[PDB]
Amino acid sequence: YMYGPGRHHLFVPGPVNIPEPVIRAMNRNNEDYRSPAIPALTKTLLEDVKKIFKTTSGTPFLFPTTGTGAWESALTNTLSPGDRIVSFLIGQFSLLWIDQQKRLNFNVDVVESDWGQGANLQVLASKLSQDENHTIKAICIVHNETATGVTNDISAVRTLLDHYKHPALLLVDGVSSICALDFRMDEWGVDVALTGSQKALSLPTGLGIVCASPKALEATKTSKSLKVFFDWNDYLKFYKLGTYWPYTPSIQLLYGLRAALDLIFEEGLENIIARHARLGKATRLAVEAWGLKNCTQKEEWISNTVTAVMVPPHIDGSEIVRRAWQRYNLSLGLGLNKVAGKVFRIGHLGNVNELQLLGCLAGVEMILKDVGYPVVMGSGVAAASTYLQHHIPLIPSRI
Amino acid sequence: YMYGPGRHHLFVPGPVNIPEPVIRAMNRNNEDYRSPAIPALTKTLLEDVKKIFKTTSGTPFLFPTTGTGAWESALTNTLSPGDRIVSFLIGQFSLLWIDQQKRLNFNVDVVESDWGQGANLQVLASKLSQDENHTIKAICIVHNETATGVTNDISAVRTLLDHYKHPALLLVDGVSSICALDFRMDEWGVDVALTGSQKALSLPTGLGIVCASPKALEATKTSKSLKVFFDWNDYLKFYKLGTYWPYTPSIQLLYGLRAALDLIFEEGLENIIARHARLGKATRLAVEAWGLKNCTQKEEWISNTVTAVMVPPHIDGSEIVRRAWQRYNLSLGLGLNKVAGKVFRIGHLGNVNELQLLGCLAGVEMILKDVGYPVVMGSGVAAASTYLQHHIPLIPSRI
Amino acid sequence: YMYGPGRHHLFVPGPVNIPEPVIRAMNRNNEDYRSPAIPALTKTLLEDVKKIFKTTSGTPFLFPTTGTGAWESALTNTLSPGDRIVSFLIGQFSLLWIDQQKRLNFNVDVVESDWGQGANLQVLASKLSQDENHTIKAICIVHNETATGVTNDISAVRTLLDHYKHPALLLVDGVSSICALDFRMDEWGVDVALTGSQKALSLPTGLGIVCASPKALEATKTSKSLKVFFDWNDYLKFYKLGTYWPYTPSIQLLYGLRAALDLIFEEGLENIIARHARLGKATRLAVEAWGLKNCTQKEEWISNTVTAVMVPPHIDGSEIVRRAWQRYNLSLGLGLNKVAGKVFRIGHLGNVNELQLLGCLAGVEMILKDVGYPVVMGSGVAAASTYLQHHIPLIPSRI
Amino acid sequence: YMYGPGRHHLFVPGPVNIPEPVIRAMNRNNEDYRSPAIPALTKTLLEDVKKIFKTTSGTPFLFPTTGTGAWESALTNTLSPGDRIVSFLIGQFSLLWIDQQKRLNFNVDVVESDWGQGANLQVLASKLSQDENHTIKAICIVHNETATGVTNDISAVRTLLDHYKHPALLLVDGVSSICALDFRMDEWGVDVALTGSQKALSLPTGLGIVCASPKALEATKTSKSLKVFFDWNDYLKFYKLGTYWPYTPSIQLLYGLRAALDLIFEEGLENIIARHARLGKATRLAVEAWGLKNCTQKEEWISNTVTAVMVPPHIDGSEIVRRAWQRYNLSLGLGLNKVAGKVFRIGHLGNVNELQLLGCLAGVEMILKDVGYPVVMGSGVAAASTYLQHHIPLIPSRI
Ligand SMILES: Cc1ncc(COP(=O)(O)O)c(C=O)c1O
Ligand SMILES: Cc1ncc(COP(=O)(O)O)c(C=O)c1O
Ligand SMILES: Cc1ncc(COP(=O)(O)O)c(C=O)c1O
Ligand SMILES: Cc1ncc(COP(=O)(O)O)c(C=O)c1O
Repeated sequence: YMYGPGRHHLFVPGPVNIPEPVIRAMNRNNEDYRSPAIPALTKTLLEDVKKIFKTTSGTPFLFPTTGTGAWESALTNTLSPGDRIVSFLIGQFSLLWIDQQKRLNFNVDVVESDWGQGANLQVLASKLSQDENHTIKAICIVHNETATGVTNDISAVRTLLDHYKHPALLLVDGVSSICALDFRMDEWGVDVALTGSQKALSLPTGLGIVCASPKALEATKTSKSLKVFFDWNDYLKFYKLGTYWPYTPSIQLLYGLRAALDLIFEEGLENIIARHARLGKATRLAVEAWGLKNCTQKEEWISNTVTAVMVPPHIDGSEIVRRAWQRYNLSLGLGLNKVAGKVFRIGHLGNVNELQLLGCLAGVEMILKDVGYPVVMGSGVAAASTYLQHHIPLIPSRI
Repeated sequence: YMYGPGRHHLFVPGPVNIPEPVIRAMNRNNEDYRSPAIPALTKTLLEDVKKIFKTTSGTPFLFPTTGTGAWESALTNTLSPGDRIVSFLIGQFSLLWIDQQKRLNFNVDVVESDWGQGANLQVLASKLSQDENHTIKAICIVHNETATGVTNDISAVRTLLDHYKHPALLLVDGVSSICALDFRMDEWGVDVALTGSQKALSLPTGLGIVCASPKALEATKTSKSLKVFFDWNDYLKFYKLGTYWPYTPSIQLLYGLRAALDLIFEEGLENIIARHARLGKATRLAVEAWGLKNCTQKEEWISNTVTAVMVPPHIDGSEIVRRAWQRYNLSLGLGLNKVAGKVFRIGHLGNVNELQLLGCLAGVEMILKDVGYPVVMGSGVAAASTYLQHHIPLIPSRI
Repeated sequence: YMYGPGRHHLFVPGPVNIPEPVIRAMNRNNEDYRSPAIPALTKTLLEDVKKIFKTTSGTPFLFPTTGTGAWESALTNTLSPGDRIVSFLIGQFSLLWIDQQKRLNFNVDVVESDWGQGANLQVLASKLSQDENHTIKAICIVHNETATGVTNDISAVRTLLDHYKHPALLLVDGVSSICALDFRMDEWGVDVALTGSQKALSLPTGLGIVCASPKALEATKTSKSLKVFFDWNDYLKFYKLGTYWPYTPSIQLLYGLRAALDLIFEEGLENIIARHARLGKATRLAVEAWGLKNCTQKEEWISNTVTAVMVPPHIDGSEIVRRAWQRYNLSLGLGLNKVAGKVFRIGHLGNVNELQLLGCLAGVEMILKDVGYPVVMGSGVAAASTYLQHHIPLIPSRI
Repeated sequence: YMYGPGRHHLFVPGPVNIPEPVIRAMNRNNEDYRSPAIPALTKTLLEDVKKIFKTTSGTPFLFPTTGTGAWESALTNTLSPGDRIVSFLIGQFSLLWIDQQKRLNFNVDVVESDWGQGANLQVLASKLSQDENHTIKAICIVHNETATGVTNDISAVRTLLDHYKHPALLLVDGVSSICALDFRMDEWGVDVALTGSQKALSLPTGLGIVCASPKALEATKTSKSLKVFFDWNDYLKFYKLGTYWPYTPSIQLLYGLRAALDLIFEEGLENIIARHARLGKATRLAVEAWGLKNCTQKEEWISNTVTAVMVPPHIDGSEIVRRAWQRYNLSLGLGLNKVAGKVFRIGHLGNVNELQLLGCLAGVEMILKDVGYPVVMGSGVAAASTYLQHHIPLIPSRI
């Protein structure tokens, strides 16, 4: 281990902090997954998970995998090799999903934007209006691009598909959005939505949570992609049998998810969404007070789960990250690929409160001084805390 | 929860009991997987994992998946669709691997044996001697068939491949054997060996541990199967970069594996193998004293990780399992598919000692009476404990 | 630290096995004991603790101490130096309490019996009959002598006090009885009852739980023993203030006690008492099958929380304890003081089930063979199992 | 129980934050305290505890008690009723110790100062000069008064005792100093030093750690105070027997203390003292920037483990504590007794780092605005950060 004094400040956008009640719930020996207790628990998880996607008709699947594995399940259950997909390259994780799509032998129409911009829906509109024969089988879009702090407008994608009477499936990566930003599966007509357990759900890595619409389930009948581990049909077979698991799940993660959902419902999903909004706004006010720039190029794309901070050209963003780890016991997110060295990222998602964030922001001011950037000490902390003092609600449990 | 008094007796062959030191090691918040601590830890895990496979030249991969996902990785990295495989159907898990092989569009030559028998190597010999053009690309064989308690002789498979000068790859499922039975990857010339974390390693579910020979790595160059999540090449890319992880791992499971390996090395792999042998022998002596039958039909196939007990035709093995759970707080393994109702299974693998086993065996005697089978109370416990009293070693830490 | 394979079998009569939900509850950071949460939790603990003493009139105190500290609190709050007490020396822990009584300058009338016998009540009657001037201020009696497996009849003590119309206080050590044997504080007119957390409550050491009748509280007014840390009046002061704690408690033990009481009420106290009666009878049956002798000399004094086993002259009881630790990963109780080397102890209390005990008993058979006693293997297990197969109830949570 | 989002900010001066490796170490079932493992562990604890007291001659005792119980042990082992003691009343905890001294029938010479001042050493000198017949048997002095943030100079007390050639014993409460401020038991000639586990050691409540000089041990021979639970002689008896425990310890706290001492030695005691000096100075700088006043009246008495902050007349200090709990998920210390409503306390001790403190300080700024104090947001954070950016050392484990 590389011990440092006090509690480590985890401000990467995934993995995130795990609440103590959830750590306690996972503190347990293994159990027999074919015992009656594990199906009974699973049944309550499947029902409650629908609530965080805001679906009544969707079917969830709890894969023992990561977000990348959930991606793969969404594609191989609904599509066949050679099928045409439209996807939006706006940063590193949208890029990696497109890399996966190409490697699974789909025909990807790539719509590129500069990093810090959102998906180009004008190009989408143009592609849909020209696609009279309905060759585009799916739209694959990242809701929140974790590399750049850009949130896309999923409802506008649905507006366009309906406008053109176009039957393409809508597959949405909500890995860094679900349970932090608003997500409305049924209202937006999302056919496959996915998230990972180590993001806003505030768990260890290891669940890739997939939720499919009736339309996506219908599509599996014609899907000629190959799948076994990620095949929805095996799960559906075991759902009907009442045992739920075609192979072994993580007992610990199932009890942990139970506790995580209980905390989410106790705080209240809409209160969680408002909490992320306050923390994102607070962070963006601090970045402006420092004189630095948000990577996000227009206010319509702001992300309340991550802020990608751009640094002047003589400052190395990856040196900020290194100094945070070595001196301040603080984990910040690296700039990736195209924005390597030009940004660092402040994650603000999952189970984190305002004083935690303010401690991070104060550390960043010291790091900036350490690398020779002339910040006025306290100016960002003061901008965040002046805003937060107006809006922090009282904790209802304490009256 | 379905609470019962005292400690639950977990005697299914996976998941198994987790030692307390490993539970403690996993009792932790998330950490940044791109921090320097996680690569440094990973490097020591990859080195030590080679020791439990007994390989010096093999390359390990720590997938966040289950044993079924490790299966899929072994096939899709080394083979192409349409390739001819020989595999051995001797029970439920060998059957499920063949189901997977067929579903990934390989041409499977299935060699069937009755449940309770081992792989038919005479048929193998015949297929190899006829295969002058080397159309068989791989042999896929389960080392220990968890459904029936049958262990196959992997060295004999290698003897035959070399005898016929035959270049087929050797893929071995050691899910219920590695770190309990002897496994000699390099001496046996295994090209892909795999295990799961929830078996003898004594962890939660969630790691599918794959170890590949240089020959298997060479084969990825010609593999035209599709893979992304399970693609070895992405791991190898990140191994060379020194960060190791192409996507997020489970932080908790990495520290837990560190603690599990430390305990394995402290007890000593050969002492662990001898401990499983004592417990299996003890169990088989008890079954004979009860007047029941081992499913395993010949002594050459006995399994020191699981004993499948056959019950007379008027006794329902699944009623034994149910009664264990409802009255004795004891988890026993169900008969599966073909042996449903005709067997129940006593798992004896992972971190379990002799008094734990004897408590299970005494419970089974009471259950047998409960269902009207005329056991002589104490006869199986006495047969096991008479044998064990000769062979239990002193605990070295206590002198 | 001195690792052995598998789970350690803890069969000493204190500390006992901690249920896993209680381990989870205690898995937490410190909290501010002056914050509103700790008084609110404490109030519920005080109410529910009364139910395990079976009192409605009594006042409980949760001292951060051990059983010996609860002893000391019991004495110094109700008595003055020079006060005459009657106490019963029947074993090591009744002896230690008398040693403490003498060192606190009380005038102790010691009624002695051989180890393996109960309190001599005909001597008590004679003392009460002769004490016309009520110089006897208290009877101090151990309910269950953990060193010998002897349980005294507290109801019979009250009968004698009432028969002679004698006002003495009745102080009762129930450290190894309460929440395992029946205990009726009000029905028996017990004035001070005490237990410790690491016994049948199944917690860590660290709470000395004292419960006082209104008569005992009146006695504090005239008690001139010196006390501060153990003074009930400081607790009562803070009870009235609403904050409950005159100095810092263990946060972890308070939450642990909440969880332990919840498990007790879920199983049901009467069911817990029944479960201890099964375990005790099964152990005594095994001892009889082995041809060994119970230390306890009459049936009326049998203890359902501990069995002290007498060994023949060529056997050293300490060697049995040593062998259990070194070979079998089993903890058994030593013979103490007068019975050192002549006995060993099997503890059967707190959260333990029948298959755990049977594993212990099977292990003891092997140890007896090791040290040269001609036991018939299986004979004690068979006697215990025959009995238990008729009496173990179904687990109500599992239907 | 009263859940709030994110991690709770624990800034009371006891209980303090527990490091995660210590939480993990304590996450364990009970064990037999008479088994060979617990004496072997205890011996290492006794040796290493001496290093935190900076003694080679002293004998430590690990009582299962709180700080108040360590007080009581200190007094009753070295003094007799009627013995004259000199003690210094400067705050709530020095007052409680005097209250205990009087209730144990000692003749207490009370030297009083205003809250916010240190011990009046010129009065002590005058007392020592006048005590020709050495009737003063001991000086009892709190090293750090946790109620006011005042640290006394123990070296100056020893200087006066030696100047007047006076033999009195020197008993020192270091409950909120040891392992945070410097403490030199032998160099200062301290005869009894005591601390509690839930302070800078960063454990749960439940150990009262007492360390006695050879002179204090000689004093037990003539001490006629009554004691059993707290009697050092019973410990010394069991030290010589090799088993160390006269009654049952907390297993979890022993392993927890092992892990806590390991963390202390890894960071380095001198580095821990430096870290507390940084935290204290940063807090006092923030207080000065806010325009508030330190309760401590002279620089020589400043405390690096707690800062008591005085608020203006229109502000109720208790309202600040309440608001911190209800809105900000922050625990701060109440003003006690004489300074109730006039002060609040910021605890800065044990395992806490600079970004944790800065989060607290930023939160206090918001609370001051809430309750109507015209703070300049960022002003205290900026003062603390400017100072800390020059002094935080690099974490040696991370290079
Ligand atoms: C939006 C998004 N999708 C997918 C991924 C990949 O998820 P994982 O690392 O769990 O495979 C990430 C990275 O965490 C992400 O941020
Ligand atoms: C030999 C064998 N291989 C593979 C599997 C499948 O493993 P998992 O359930 O982790 O997917 C099992 C079942 O546990 C097994 O026993
Ligand atoms: C009946 C009885 N009373 C008192 C004690 C002393 O308890 P402790 O070891 O908690 O101080 C014991 C020992 O556990 C005991 O068995
Ligand atoms: C200096 C000092 N001494 C003694 C005590 C009493 O300690 P406890 O609450 O552990 O009994 C305290 C309070 O924590 C204290 O601060």
